[PDB]
Amino acid sequence: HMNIEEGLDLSSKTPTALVQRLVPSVFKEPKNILYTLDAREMRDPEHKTEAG
Amino acid sequence: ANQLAKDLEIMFENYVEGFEAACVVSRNAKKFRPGDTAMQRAGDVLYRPQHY
Repeated sequence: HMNIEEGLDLSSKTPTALVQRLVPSVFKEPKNILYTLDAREMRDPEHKTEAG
Repeated sequence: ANQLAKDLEIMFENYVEGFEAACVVSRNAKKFRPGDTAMQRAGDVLYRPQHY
């Protein structure tokens, strides 16, 4: 973005400073789900299938 | 005498007879495979009917 300046002679005027603004974009902490099945519970495959 | 080198001759593929539990009541008992997914769903208890 720029300043406007007025008149024909600008020798008294500060030129516009170019400012190279930057927008950050960042990952969150990863989101997870945890469950467990014991070696008895794993005998029924619907537990893994439905929990997945 | 003429002082030959001695060696250890170990036959690692051959075993002395050792000891064994006879297992004969288990050998003569009835054996049953009730089904693993079903026993999990049943909570590791099974029922069978007696005669009228």
